Amino acid sequence: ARQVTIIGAGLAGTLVARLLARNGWQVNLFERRPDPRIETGARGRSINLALAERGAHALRLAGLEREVLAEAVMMRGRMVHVPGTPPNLQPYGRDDSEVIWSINRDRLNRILLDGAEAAGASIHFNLGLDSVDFARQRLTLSNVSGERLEKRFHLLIGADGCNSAVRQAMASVVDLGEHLETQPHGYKELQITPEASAQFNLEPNALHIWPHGDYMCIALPNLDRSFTVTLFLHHQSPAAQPASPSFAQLVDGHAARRFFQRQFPDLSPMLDSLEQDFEHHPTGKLATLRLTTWHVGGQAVLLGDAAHPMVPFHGQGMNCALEDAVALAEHLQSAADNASALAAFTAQRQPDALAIQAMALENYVEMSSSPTYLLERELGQIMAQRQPTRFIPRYSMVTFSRLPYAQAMARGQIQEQLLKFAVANHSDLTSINLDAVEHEVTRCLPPL
Ligand SMILES: Cc1cc2nc3c(=O)[nH]c(=O)nc-3n(C[C@H](O)[C@H](O)[C@H](O)COP(=O)(O)OP(=O)(O)OC[C@H]3O[C@@H](n4cnc5c(N)ncnc54)[C@H](O)[C@@H]3O)c2cc1C
Ligand SMILES: Cc1cc2oc(=O)n(CCC(=O)O)c2cc1Cl
Ligand SMILES: [Cl-]
Repeated sequence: ARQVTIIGAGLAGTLVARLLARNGWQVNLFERRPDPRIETGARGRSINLALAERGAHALRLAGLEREVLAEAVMMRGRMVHVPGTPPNLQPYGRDDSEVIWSINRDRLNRILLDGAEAAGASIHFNLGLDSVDFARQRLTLSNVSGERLEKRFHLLIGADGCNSAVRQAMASVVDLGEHLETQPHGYKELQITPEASAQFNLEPNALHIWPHGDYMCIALPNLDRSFTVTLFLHHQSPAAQPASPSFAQLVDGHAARRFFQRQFPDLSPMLDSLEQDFEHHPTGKLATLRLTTWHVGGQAVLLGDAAHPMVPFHGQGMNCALEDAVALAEHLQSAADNASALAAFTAQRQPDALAIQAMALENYVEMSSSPTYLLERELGQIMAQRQPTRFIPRYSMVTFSRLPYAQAMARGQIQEQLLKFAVANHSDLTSINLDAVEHEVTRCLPPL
């Protein structure tokens, strides 16, 4: 049996552990944190994520989708909250088969850990990777106290997240060609209780947005009707706009309350613990990191956030990481050798990771925001009705299909240009030649 060591019992690492172990690989998975399945007297994490077709299909192949979906809340569409305007649901898809799912992060991780162990993987917690000696095929791990443990390895999978220690170790033997693009927004997680969401009639089966241009809030529902709210706001005010809101200006919880009361007046009343959440929850960092190299020969490979940190504005990081896990297990299982598998995995996935990194950055303006937009949207709707196998909105290709991300981006660009051009020099739809637009659709977009 082929042997593998995986660092990081997160989402990608645990899924690839199950896929490899059920294929008979001898799998050892090392995780820095304690086992979340061991109940303690500490409060659980209320962090949630959007699960879409890419992630769901990966779980489906693993035999875990039904268990995960049992505690997921359907989000049928986007509920936009702008003061004055009553909220009205904007469906994401054609019917309830085209929805996204809000799931608790910790619950997803527990289901994945049980799945990896059921398939035969051995999981070792409270062990953080510190260093790798590639030439001697050994690695060093340690607990929080620095007590060290050395292990021999044969194949190393870095599934250890955006600040990957495997990635840092690879940088000692290969030039990874790393390009970091910092994101100016930080984020803060806040809570809406079940009592508060019910009192204010907040729709449970939707993804909620409070757009505000350079900043915004989103809220994803939980099974118990609580919601996890995330504020996206610049860490610092840029030199050009010193008066612009930023985390730097919010010196404490009371300042955060005044800011919410002024900028998000319909949201502030639902945030009962705003002051405490603001002071006790750390402000998170966002970034895009692009690597030219994801592997060291046949010895080590990165996947998920370890390989391609992205901004979260499309809710695709976990979805992409699970898709990566399926691809890596498929390549490893059937390749001539590990070196061939890692090179083929990297060549296949890199263009797709670049595409979702670009589309995630673009989705910020789509969420945080015109008569031109409405006309383009209406025209796009007619084209989708006339040609459902050719004109598929980019959001649907990314979220409800398994089309390679690079193809979703390429077709999305064709559609965006087609609409932009067709609406240019037009006041309304009545002056637009729909057949000429449809001719462009049949000419430029092959049926899927
Ligand atoms: C604000 C925000 C919202 C998001 N919302 C969504 C969403 O709605 N939908 C979506 O698809 N994605 C979302 N994402 C992205 C998603 O959280 C990540 O893309 C995803 O968790 C990556 O999975 P992963 O397994 O690669 O890494 P992780 O899930 O981060 O797992 C890495 C694991 O490695 C462990 N580890 C780290 N360092 C070491 C070490 N040295 N040794 C051993 N173990 C180590 C960690 O403890 C962890 O268990 C969001 C991200 C952010 C920041
Ligand atoms: C954390 C997060 C998760 C998400 O899941 C998604 O599908 N989106 C896009 C929603 C839309 O454009 O309406 C999304 C955005 C964020 Cl910031
Ligand atoms: Cl994301």
